Amino acid sequence: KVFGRCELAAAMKRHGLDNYRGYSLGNWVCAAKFESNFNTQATNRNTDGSTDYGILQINSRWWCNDGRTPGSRNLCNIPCSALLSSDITASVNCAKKIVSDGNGMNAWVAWRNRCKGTDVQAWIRGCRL
Ligand SMILES: [Au+3]
Ligand SMILES: [Au+]
Ligand SMILES: [Cl-]
Ligand SMILES: [Cl-]
Repeated sequence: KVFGRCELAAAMKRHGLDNYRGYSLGNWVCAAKFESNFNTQATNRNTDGSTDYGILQINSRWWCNDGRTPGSRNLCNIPCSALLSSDITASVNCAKKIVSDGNGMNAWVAWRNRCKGTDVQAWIRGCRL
């Protein structure tokens, strides 16, 4: 599924991502935009053989099991495939663990490089909420 901006914002809010660990909803929408362009089915292989999955490009090295990332963990306790669902519940639950791990949203390199410090409220500008 390819979400629209406000549609994604609303879903993230429903699953309690709004101001989770102090990160406003716009930060999460901005990260989703540059991580996956709002496409739940997005996958990308990393140089190290891990793969990133879904709307927030969660990495098989640490957070999900895809069965082809030797030495990797599965800290969200889920198959990576679940992170590609039209329903974002699994990706949000896992994102909550990731942003809590110590470095906040810097865990998402595209958030650091393209969202941190910017006017992220623009991402939720106009959304009925
Ligand atoms: Au923080
Ligand atoms: Au949802
Ligand atoms: Cl939920
Ligand atoms: Cl959803």
